[PDB]
Amino acid sequence: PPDLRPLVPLDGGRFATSDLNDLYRRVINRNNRLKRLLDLAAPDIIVRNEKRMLQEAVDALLDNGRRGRAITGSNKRPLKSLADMIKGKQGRFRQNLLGKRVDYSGRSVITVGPYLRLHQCGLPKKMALELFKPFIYGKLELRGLATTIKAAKKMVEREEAVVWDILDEVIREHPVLLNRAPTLHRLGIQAFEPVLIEGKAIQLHPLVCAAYNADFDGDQMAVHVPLTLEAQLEARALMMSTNNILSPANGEPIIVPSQDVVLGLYYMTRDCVNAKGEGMVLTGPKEAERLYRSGLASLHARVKVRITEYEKDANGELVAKTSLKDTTVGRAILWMIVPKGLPYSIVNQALGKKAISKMLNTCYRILGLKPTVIFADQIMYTGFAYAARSGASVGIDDMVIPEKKHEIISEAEAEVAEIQEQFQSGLVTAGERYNKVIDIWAAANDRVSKAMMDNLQTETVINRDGQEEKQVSFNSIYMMADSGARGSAAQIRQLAGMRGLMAKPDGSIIETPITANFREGLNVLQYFISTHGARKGLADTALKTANSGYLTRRLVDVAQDLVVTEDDCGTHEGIMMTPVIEGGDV
Amino acid sequence: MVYSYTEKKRIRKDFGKRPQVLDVPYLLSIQLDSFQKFIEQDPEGQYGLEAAFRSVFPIQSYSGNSELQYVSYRLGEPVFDVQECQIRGVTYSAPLRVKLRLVIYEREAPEGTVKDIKEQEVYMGEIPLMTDNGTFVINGTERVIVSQLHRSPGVFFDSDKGKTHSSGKVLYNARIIPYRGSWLDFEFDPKDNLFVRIDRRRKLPATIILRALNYTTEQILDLFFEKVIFEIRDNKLQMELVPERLRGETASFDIEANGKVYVEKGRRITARHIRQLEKDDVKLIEVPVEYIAGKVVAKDYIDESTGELICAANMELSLDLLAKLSQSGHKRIETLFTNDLDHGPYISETLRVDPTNDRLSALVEIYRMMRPGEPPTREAAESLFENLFFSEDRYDLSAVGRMKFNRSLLREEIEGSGILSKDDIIDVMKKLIDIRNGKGEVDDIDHLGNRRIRSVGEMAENQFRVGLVRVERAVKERLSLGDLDTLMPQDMINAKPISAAVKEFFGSSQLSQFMDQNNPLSEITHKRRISALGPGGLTRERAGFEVRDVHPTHYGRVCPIETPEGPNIGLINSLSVYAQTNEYGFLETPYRKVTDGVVTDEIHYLSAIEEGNYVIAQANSNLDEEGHFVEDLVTCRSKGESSLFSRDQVDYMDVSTQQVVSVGASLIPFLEHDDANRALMGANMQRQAVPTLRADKPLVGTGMERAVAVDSGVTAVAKRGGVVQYVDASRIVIKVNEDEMYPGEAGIDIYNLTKYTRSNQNTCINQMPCVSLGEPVERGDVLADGPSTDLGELALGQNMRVAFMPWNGYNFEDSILVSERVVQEDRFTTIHIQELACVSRDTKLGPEEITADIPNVGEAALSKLDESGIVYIGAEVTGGDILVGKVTPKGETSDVKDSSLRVPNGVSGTVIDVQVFTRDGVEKDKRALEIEEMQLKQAKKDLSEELQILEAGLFSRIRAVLVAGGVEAEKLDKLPRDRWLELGLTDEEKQNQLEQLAEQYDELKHEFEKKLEAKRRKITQGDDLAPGVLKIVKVYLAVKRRIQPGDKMAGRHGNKGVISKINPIEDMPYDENGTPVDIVLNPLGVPSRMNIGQILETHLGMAAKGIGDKINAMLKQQQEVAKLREFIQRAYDLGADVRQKVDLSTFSDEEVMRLAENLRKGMPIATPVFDGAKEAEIKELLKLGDLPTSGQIRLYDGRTGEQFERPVTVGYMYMLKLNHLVDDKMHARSTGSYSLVTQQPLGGKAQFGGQRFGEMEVWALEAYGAAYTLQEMLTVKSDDVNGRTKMYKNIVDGNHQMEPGMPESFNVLLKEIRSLGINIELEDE
Amino acid sequence: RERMGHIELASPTAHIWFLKSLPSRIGLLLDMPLRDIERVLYFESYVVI
DNA sequence: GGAAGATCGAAAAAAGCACACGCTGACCCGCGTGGT
DNA sequence: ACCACGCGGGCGGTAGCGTGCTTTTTTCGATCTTCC
RNA sequence: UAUAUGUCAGCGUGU
Ligand SMILES: [Mg+2]
Repeated sequence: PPDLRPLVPLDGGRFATSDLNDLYRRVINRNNRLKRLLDLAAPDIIVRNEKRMLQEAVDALLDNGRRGRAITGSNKRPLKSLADMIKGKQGRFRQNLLGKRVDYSGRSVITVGPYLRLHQCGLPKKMALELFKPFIYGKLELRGLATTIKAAKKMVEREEAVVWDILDEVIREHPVLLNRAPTLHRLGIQAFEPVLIEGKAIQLHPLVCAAYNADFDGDQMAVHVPLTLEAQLEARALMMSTNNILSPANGEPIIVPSQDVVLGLYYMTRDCVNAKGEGMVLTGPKEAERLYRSGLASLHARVKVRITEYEKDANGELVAKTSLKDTTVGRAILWMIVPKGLPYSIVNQALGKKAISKMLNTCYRILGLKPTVIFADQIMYTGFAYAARSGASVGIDDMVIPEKKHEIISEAEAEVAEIQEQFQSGLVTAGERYNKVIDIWAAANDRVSKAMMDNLQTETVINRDGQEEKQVSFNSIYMMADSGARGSAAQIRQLAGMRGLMAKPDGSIIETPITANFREGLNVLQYFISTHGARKGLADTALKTANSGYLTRRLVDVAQDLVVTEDDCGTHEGIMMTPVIEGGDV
Repeated sequence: MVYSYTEKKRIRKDFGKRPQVLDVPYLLSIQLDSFQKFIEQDPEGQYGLEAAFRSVFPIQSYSGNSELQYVSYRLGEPVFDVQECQIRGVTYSAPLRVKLRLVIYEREAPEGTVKDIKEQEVYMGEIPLMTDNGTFVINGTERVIVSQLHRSPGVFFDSDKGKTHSSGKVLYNARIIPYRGSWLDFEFDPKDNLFVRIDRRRKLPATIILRALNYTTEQILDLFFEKVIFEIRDNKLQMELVPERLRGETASFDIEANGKVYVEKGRRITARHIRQLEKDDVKLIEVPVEYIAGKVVAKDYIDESTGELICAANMELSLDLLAKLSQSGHKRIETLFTNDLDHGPYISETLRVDPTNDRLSALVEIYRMMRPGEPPTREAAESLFENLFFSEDRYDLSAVGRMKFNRSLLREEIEGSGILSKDDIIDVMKKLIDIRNGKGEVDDIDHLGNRRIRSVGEMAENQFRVGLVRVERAVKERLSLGDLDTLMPQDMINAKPISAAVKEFFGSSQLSQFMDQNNPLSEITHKRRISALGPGGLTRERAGFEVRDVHPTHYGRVCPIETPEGPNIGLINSLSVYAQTNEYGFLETPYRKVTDGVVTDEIHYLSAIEEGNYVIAQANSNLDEEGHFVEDLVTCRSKGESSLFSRDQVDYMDVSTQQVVSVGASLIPFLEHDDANRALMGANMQRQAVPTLRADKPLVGTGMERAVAVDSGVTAVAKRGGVVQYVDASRIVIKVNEDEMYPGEAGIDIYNLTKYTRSNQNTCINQMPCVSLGEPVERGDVLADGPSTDLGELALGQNMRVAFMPWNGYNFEDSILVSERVVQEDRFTTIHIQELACVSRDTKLGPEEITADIPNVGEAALSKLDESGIVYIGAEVTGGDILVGKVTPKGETSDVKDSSLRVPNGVSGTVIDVQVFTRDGVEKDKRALEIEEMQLKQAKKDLSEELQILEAGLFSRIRAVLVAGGVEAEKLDKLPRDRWLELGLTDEEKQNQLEQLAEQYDELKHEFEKKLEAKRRKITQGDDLAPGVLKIVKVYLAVKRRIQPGDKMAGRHGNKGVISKINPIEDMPYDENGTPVDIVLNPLGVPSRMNIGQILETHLGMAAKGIGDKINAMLKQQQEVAKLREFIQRAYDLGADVRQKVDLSTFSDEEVMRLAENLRKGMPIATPVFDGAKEAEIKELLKLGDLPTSGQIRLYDGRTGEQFERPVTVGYMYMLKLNHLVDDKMHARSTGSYSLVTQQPLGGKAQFGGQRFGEMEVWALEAYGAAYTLQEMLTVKSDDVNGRTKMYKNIVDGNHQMEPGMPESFNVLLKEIRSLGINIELEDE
Repeated sequence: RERMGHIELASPTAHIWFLKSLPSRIGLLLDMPLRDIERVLYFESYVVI
């Protein structure tokens, strides 16, 4: 039909060229020439050539490049035949049927909203005004501010005061679907309650970022507006952020503090052996908060406070127990946001990432879902606030280099020089000499890392009653490493110890390791050596995406039609599961 | 040392310790020098257009007793200047006129001489000319042709790593790759058979190509094998023995000679027995007949008595065969020395498998392999074989190809014929066989010594040669059949193919691309780029892993960290700072020669191949002022590996510490403290920073900013020294010194700065003067600052007071907290210029007129339009406003439809420029006349300034002449100067001198009038456009984009983020002095992403700002210049044995005051890429000011006023604003336009469109229940038109219910399938 | 968007989808090689009905 | 002991190569040939 | 005698579409070997 | 909601 192969108007009298129209014109011309040749009783050669050329034209129309060279148009390129526009990634099946562009949708960059709740997101006023235009029109017509659709359009274009109130009314409980561009798994699109904000960037809850695999480095997100009541109810009940708390892949939780909440809770829940207002007795957590805010006590002061903890009996009733507990001011303050059903043992320790995750798991197991959500929101708020209050910072003096690094390096160099002398003497051949050199350098790196960790973990010494005492260090780098916020043993080792051995692009280990810290200066040779591994990793990451996407598409296709359609087969068959062991490990 | 005038204004403090021995070369030379090898006249050719002309010409006429020859070529002067071509949109190009000579010889005489010669000069198209900045001007746009990293022509020996055979056996192959011709391949079969392939076709036995070379079987065995002679004498079966031939083989019989049993049967021959054999020098060893049966005869043996051959060449011997040959009367036989490992019988097996037996059979087989359809013919096969590899026109191994071919085969000569030869193929086969045996090793494909760089000149020459052969075919066709009596050389050729080919190459190519204009660094990086893609190169999808790796040969030639991140990683690289190309195109790097343990200052440029032989010491090698390394063991690199070496074994040393990084990577301070991935991210992100309206120098730099700014053409560099005669915001006039004045010259240089010109990335290009009136200048001194430049130094971002601390989760992952003071000061505000074009064409019904009268528009809309129908300059137009009024004739069936250009929805700005291009023959409107008038006014102003200075000089001369005789100087000033000319003196030589001066003045006036007339003619010349279009009107809109949440900012150390909140000033943390911080950054990014360089830069910037604050405080107290001199000298003298020495004693008091005024905002510090400041130096600089050495101060919370419990790292960091603006990234649509075929919402933000709900989102919805949501996304919101209407009506009516309906995409698919012979339908049963 | 049309070919023409989509339906049903099909179809040789 | 079925290996062909977004360039034309 | 439809559109060359991807399917030519 | 007229290539950005 002509409308499926339209002639798109252009500037002036020009018209857009369509490959199908050219193919049809060529076929028609060939057919007409063949008809006029047959009517004129042309010789056999001419009619045979005309028939062959008509067959070739029909073949090109049906499938251009299937046989021979594809017919090219005015653009020096093969034309798009009927088969070319139905198959492939750009065909109708994969471009306009399985996926398609939708209305009531927008796209914008994402910033961080710390004040938002787990079920809320920040939507700019302009985006919400554009997306919810028909709802605003309907509400304006119902309330009588406008009499026709044109009047409502003019009023929303002029952005009158009543328009903002209408927009606030229509988005009270209307969920919006936020989705990131790579939708790897189910949690890539989630429903949130919109909150009107200024600015031009969508505000996203931090706790869901790990679910979205999204960072605030320039990432963008798309928003969709459900229309019918059924879609809104599915968004509220199935795709809401609060409903998605466990990963469908393995059942692990997906809402965990990542960077600043963990650091804040770790700093707040810590003890100093000699701090301000140590050893005093407090009536409760409220007194501890009052003392900390008034400046009369420190957040790490070891005190005794009266804690009332509620526990669930067999019948499920909450029974209170009040007792004096030896704790810190920060732990007592944090106890305020803990719900009643939880015990005090969760907060009476240095709260790292694992500790916070375990406390959230216990809260979910004991109480339920809504108390868990409220607890998570309160945890995020408290962590952010006390991380801001702490004022932790990283400086060039925080990466302490051990004084024994030079001695260890010199000993390793002496050992490898002795090995080289032995090789020159001829007692040891190249392969075993290389192996011994690698082993010596690995041992030296391990010794340097151990010495640096020993120096860093307990560097701080505190004078208690005139006596020196060793305590866990308050170094910012060490605090970040220990709390689990960011960084690991390997990265801290690279920062404060030697970088260790490096590998060639083929995989062979280089004899001379990088004995320079990141705090110190890496010379040209060491940087060039590290660039091999850096480029190898970056190239692997760049090339992995296409293979991963193809595999995911194939798996989705092969398992697209499998759904649960029954309750019980009654089958007595099954598979026998045993622990997996291969000669040393379970 | 001494400092230039522009450098003395603000001297950057340099912390570099290692003295520099070689200055940084010109960055764009690689782009320029190559073009200098393409258009320059070459007396011996081998380069440029001369090489192509000599390769094509002379041209025969199929033995037509006539030809045409090429004499010389000349490039004419371009019609328009570079600025003129940019303004008018034409291509900056120059004509090429070639001298041709058609010679016709006498007929009927094969040896007859010339009967006629016709010489002429013919124009053969216009070729583009590269500007002074290494860029081309094509269609008014600046394009850059990046260099291509490809595989050098020659022979390469490789082998699969035991993969295809699936048995661990390596199949060696050798590939001959010509510049032009057919690729040749030799491969080893798993059964140890040599096969030959041409153009990757079906394999054939290798001996076929030898037979086709007129080689007999005996000759082949002689060439590829060693002969062992067996001679029967006195019934003992003796043979000539070479001891080495019996190494590693078990003795089947007893080896006894001269009565001594050397070896007995059953025991393998040992090396000691071989040594004893050569001690006794035995040549005849008794051999039993059983040993013969395992030998292959070498040459044919034919019985003389019977006349028939007993045995041919190359087959296994047998007992009957040896008996027959023994009884035939032959006493001598020759066999092939075949060993199990040293000398395999590959050639013999290949001959056995070879079906051909003669040269003609081999030629027939080759022809039937190449062209199976055509039956073989003797002449056809001969011609095909000759044209395959032995034809100059068809096959051409380049000079570099021949050099590599000879080098790989260990040939002393490096020159030879382009075509192949029998000796070359024989040597290649022998080397491949030796490699298979074990001698030698395969080549490295990714080795930088086997990879060539093709620049603009080489590709341009290749395209010109292609066009030359294209026109030569037609020239031959026309000349052979036409009449030779009246054949002018001009009409025989056609410039159309040459022009089309050159335009196709320069305009539409994979390597000729739009030049990035985000910043000068972007242009520098783009010009110095090497891409492995393009024609005759790798592809993005099929690149692989090995190509993208960092080869050890990349040291000093290719930057390891500067490369795009994404699909094209490792395929696009940046040239190193000191890297340069050889004569053959291979990359080479400088080194300093070490002789007798001292490091000399002589510089040798070593290539990748030749640098492996020597031992190159590391750049970071400590010297003792005597050129001797202090350490006994120096870490050097000998053969692609780093190891310790004795101090006397070194041969070369690195010229500089920046030799390993590129220009972009060398601009990052403290790069050695940053991770390689983070350094790569920072280097990539640096060239994406949009310029700001105010340029701010980097407080912490590397000292390479000056070179980058000067080398790029953004800034205005004085051509000659002098004084600033006239300064202005738009132009500068410099009165040059008399030393540099040319004879008969006015003596003024005029620089016209570009003011608010749209760039290729819709950014603002603005030049601001940096000199004052009367200020002396010198050659090479910057007169105006281009975009992102500050006093001749590159300035990408701004210095922000940053504090590293978490702040209420507003910098949670990567977010950035920005104070309101940054917004108020307009520091990060950018200017974006967008061009909108409206063209009036000539339709079939009628032309399109651009008039101010438009139907169905109100008077308010036409208020902004002028009488000519074009928007006024300076008018502020919002979205939907009308800019240019145009009417298009309606159908035949008012009669005019509105096709006026309108501002796109959501786009605002101020009209700053309107450009009208009118085709010749079309009457110009008022706006075009006004533009031409203003251009003529500017040209007349310049010419009038020149005429005024020249006339003043001439009038001074005439006054001096007249005063000598007249002596009326007291009254001469009373009358005006013109009346001096009409005054006459008494009759002597003075009157003649006055007449000569008057006629010179008249001639000067006439010449200036002629120049003005020529400029007016050039200005008023009609513009050339595409056929069918009459007029073009372009309107430029300028928008000031301010910073806001969602905008993407970054640093130089790979740290990036988006603004999360614009907090009020009072909420920012403040120090004891109450100064708030500007930016708050999350410390959590530092540990995981290992970039301590940003922390060190923060500390150094804090120290620099402390020094600047001290200088400002001393300036505000009106202190004497002595205190300022002492303090600045103390600041500059800080450090440990730094190479930079600044003596303020030589500086004048005014110069010291100017330097202090420049430094009052902070002292710039130069930190080299690998020779930067140490921690101790930073602490000393911090102690110089009143700042703590720890780098952390005490901060108070703005909101609560409570001191933070721990010190926080505060300082000054250079932050950049990337070209990712949130307001340019928004989009929102409820309902809009729909597509035609699919009836789906459109795509993109320029046209109102919706987001794409792709396959992954559909799968995610299917993972949930989401049935109704998916149905409404697939039908109601996208395709179902009735569903769309009903849903909209229901929502307006307050009912949230939908009707699914039938999507139109499925109907379109059904019709598409039905268009074929396949019937598809829906069944209602 | 729905109404279609037809073109009356002067001579019969083979369908490529049933021609060069392996296995060749014409060749498989006629039990004779695909190259023979291509040769007889594109007017280069004769075949006996 | 020779025709026919089974096997091996090289060659030719076909199909595949993640998602989202942004920008620019082209959407004539040149021979040729009968109609006039 | 000049000109407007028209049509197919490939460069280069005694044609054939190749030079740095991987996997699967089909086809044919050479070799073997089974057996009546 | 139906508005004024969108299709192909090449290049680039973020996962
Ligand atoms: Mg990101």
